[PDB]
Amino acid sequence: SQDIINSFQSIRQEMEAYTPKLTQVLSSSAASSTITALSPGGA
Amino acid sequence: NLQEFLGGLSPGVLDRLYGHPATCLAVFRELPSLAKNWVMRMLFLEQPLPQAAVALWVKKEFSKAQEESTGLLSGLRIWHTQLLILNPIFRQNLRIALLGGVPSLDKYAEERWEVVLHFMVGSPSAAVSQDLAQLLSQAGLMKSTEPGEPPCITSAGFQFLLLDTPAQLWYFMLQYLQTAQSRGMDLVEILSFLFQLSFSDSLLNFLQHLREFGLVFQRKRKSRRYYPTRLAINIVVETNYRLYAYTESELQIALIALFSEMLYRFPNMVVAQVTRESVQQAIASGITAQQIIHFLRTRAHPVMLKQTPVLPPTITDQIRLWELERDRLRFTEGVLYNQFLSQVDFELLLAHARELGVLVFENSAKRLMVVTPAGHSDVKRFWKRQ
Repeated sequence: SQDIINSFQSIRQEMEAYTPKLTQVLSSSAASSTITALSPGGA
Repeated sequence: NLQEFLGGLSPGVLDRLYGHPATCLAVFRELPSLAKNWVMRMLFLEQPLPQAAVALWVKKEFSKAQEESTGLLSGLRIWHTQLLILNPIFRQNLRIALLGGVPSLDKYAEERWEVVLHFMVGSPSAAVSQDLAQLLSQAGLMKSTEPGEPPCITSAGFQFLLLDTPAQLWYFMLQYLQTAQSRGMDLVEILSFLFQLSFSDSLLNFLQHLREFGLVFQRKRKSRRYYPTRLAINIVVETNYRLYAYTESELQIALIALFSEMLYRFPNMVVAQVTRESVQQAIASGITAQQIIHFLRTRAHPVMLKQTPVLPPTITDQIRLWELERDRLRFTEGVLYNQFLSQVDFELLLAHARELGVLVFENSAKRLMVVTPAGHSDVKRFWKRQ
């Protein structure tokens, strides 16, 4: 029971710096490769 | 319609039309069913996907809705071929809309818009503003044909009264925008101002025209900023032909009297009746029965908007069946020619008759060919000169 008390600690400090929206939500490279994933020739 | 107007437009103004909160959200809000999905799919893309992909993203069933969507979606010039990457002016400003980059307001709007509609009826409390009378007559719903102490109301003005309250305003701005190119300002800044109102120096003069119909509220005689109203967002009927109307506004009563007849008038209720001799009194000017049914379905009572289909079906085709008594004996003009013993020449004349688009009726026994008198002056030349 040692990693629960710090992972709950690490997620509390993370929620102060928040909401980037413009470029930090997606990238042009990863979203374009996703088009190949849901194409009829992909997965 | 909105996309009817933007379809007949040059690309030289649509690129400067796309402001960040106003226009890119407005054109995106009117895209039919599936065009809204493709714009959101390639909103975050940068490399153009191949052209054969979007044909295969739909089923074989409902494949006809694919081309009419992209026919509009390329008609407004949102993407192009590029070899379908979107417009860089459109993709940038729409991404701004995804977080990028007081009862006095309402009661003023209804009483200021009602006096605009009272100008189209006979009333001494008319909208006394000479700029609006010349605005309506060039739009084509206030016939004068004289100087005139009153202005008359033509057949198109009768159809304007029974249009919906958002839908009659879009027909009104489209005639404001179509004539403002030579008397007002550029089309770009006035159209993007309406869409920014939906959510220079010459633009203050356009604001004082919206002050007359009621979409802004000044309240202190042309201050710095305005106050938008609820107009700037964009009764029962029985089996025995009676309609009871819980309104008391004098405009809404005379709109019932166009196609009904009054028989009592209490406070807060008016009972009228849809009869044969009163619908045909309205159709004879032309307020035709597809507009009467749409008038009562948008203005219906909450107790009518229940588990039954609204406007119960006995009364919704009896108004249609009373329209078709005018539909008998459709007159049309023509000129005849006959009395030829040649049994090939009436067949020979068919090769010289159909290609102008002037023939009306065809016969096979005696073969009466009838031509309009606008196209009769040249068919008489062919008969005498072989």
